[PDB]
Amino acid sequence: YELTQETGVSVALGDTVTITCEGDSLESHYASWYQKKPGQAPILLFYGDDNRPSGVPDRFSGDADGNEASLTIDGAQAEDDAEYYCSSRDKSGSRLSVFGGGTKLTVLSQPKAAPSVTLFPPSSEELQANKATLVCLISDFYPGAVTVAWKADSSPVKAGVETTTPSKQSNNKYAASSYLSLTPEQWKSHRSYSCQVTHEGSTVEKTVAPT
Amino acid sequence: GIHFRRHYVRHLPKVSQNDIIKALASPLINDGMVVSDFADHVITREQNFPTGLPVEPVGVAIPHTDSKYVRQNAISVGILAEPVNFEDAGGEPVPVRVVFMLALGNWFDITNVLWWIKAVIQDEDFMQQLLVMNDDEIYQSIYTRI
Amino acid sequence: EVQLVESGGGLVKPGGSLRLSCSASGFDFDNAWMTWVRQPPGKGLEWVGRITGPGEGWSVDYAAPVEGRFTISRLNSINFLYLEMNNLRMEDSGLYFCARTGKYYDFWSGYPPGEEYFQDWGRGTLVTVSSASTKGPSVFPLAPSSKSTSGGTAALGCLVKDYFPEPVTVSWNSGALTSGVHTFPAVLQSSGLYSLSSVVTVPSSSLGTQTYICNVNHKPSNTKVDKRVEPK
Repeated sequence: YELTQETGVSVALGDTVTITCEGDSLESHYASWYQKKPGQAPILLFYGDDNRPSGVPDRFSGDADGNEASLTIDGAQAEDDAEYYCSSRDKSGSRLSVFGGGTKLTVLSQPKAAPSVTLFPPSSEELQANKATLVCLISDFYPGAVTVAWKADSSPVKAGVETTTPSKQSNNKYAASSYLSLTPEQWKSHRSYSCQVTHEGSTVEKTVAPT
Repeated sequence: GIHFRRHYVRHLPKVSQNDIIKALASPLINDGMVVSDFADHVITREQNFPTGLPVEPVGVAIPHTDSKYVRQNAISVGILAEPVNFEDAGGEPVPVRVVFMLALGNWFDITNVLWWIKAVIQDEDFMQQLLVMNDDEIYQSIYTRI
Repeated sequence: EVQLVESGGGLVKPGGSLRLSCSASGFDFDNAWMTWVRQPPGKGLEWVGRITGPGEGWSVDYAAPVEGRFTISRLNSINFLYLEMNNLRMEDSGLYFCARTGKYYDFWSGYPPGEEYFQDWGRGTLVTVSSASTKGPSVFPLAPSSKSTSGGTAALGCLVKDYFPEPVTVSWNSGALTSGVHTFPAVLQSSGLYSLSSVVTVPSSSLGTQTYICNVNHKPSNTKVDKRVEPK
């Protein structure tokens, strides 16, 4: 095996960027390049000497020299934020193929977007099942970093909290969720619970009550 | 497999680009190495993806088609009396005297043979011999190569 | 475009066996080279193996980690590709893709046997290798609220709680409702069980009339839930 690539590269929106791939087999073989976004199948971008599949934008182009192959994006757009994989033979003359480890392209200077927050109280049905889950859904924010804190009345709670890492939506913004597990008795014995979302210095706080 | 008999080598008179394909296709029909209308498919692929190779001194063409029209790997070689024009494989009117018709259904054999062909046509000494040697000597020197 | 559909994924015990299938249409399947590729969770693509075509006598090549354990075959008459997996281990867990495979060789600069590239891909089927047991989800309604939404609209959803392994699928009104649907990535809880939520934004005025049902399918536990979500 073993083609190798940088773990991640950044690029200003509208700027040029180059992703590299290195390996002995590249001395003798061309690489092909794939874009991949989470939850979506890979897309072929480029292969061989100078071959670009018909639907791929013109700003993608590949080159090769020595033990190296490179994918250049000439004028990166938000939609180009993705993982890029190169592929080729594992050794010169080999009948096997291999992928590089992937390079994360992050496109910088995208417009800031504030999260929209939705908090759901536990359902009647869940309480009858002697369980209680508070659901805090966070969407449409950029960049993809937020912090979630929970309060019972005005006291902080960390026990029973589960929060996802943020993930890209199909619209190039991020979403996350946080779950607070309680007993029916805890849910019933406070005046309210709150989910507080912090994103770039700003916070949004939603509150719910057994009512 | 390889397969390359003595009657897979021939000279051609002062011929159309299309006619050359047929002339070389016929022995590959006579042994069931390819489908009945192999020459038909080869001709059509040439008009979209030309196989003329601009090399000095002897112009070379490598006509072929998709491997799905082959039944058993085979090569046919032709030596043209007068240079016949083949369109350039790179989009750029190449005067060809040697034709390597490839009826290979196996991809690894295709790439192996193309690699070997590249090395031979870059040897201006052996390329010359091909222009003077007869159907026996040409067949002999070529057959050795494995 | 062409269509590749993988299936067969699910939960298997370490040491166990599994067979994946891929259905193909839209191109010449009989003459196509076909490749299996996998992605372990949170990692990159990994080439698994490739089966060739009639000219190469259906020869198959395998990645070193799976050689001897996996078997790739094809049934051309019905356009199916298979991956048979024996003695599975935890490191075999992940999303398995099948891909239509093109072959490239540049005459002047190339070296045998050229290169293979992957022109079309399926969406993948998820394989989880684990000794943990299957648990079906409890599905709970998240009653509509218009507090956080645009004027005139309301958000309602379903909480899909405590299942294993991934994945679950969620649709609304059997797929008749798709616009305004947002199904969130699952959280992996400390219990080792997953939970996710799906919401849909609807016109407030429609709350009285139209019924809203989330359809939750968890194939590994053979469980389907159709949960009605009503005010309030």
